[PDB]
Amino acid sequence: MKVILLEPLENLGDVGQVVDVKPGYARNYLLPRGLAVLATESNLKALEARIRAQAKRLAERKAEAERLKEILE
RNA sequence: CCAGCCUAAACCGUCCGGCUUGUCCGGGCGGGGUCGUGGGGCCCUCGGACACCGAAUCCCCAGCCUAGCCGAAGCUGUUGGGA
Ligand SMILES: [Mg+2]
Ligand SMILES: [Mg+2]
Ligand SMILES: [Mg+2]
Ligand SMILES: [Mg+2]
Ligand SMILES: [Mg+2]
Ligand SMILES: [Mg+2]
Ligand SMILES: [Mg+2]
Ligand SMILES: [Mg+2]
Ligand SMILES: [Mg+2]
Ligand SMILES: [Mg+2]
Repeated sequence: MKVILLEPLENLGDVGQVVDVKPGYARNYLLPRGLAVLATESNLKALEARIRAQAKRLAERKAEAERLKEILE
């Protein structure tokens, strides 16, 4: 099973990552310990918006301090 | 004997709660949609309301069921316990 994991995990990967486990690992450890969540299409999508909306949250807090470079220099 | 229909999904509005507040995610209601000459969603351009079609639902009636009622035309002998 593939999960997205909410915490950097040794052999696995870092947070936010989507990785393939053996279900046993997922259903009996990852999932239970809340260290990861099911790669549901219902959640790969809930990652589209976590992804884009902290990317444009700085794909604009840079487009903003760019004027402080237009006239404060 | 005769007859065909409703939906799920995209898509839109909504209300609720979950939260890492996100143009999201999930659940509920509504709309939308229902097909194989493929169909629907969405986006463009066009004539449709007064078009007509129409129930398997509902309303009234007829008819029927559960009691009934009307209904024609004969009398005398005669054997016989009795016609
Ligand atoms: Mg196995
Ligand atoms: Mg969705
Ligand atoms: Mg979506
Ligand atoms: Mg419906
Ligand atoms: Mg949807
Ligand atoms: Mg919606
Ligand atoms: Mg309102
Ligand atoms: Mg409908
Ligand atoms: Mg009108
Ligand atoms: Mg009719």
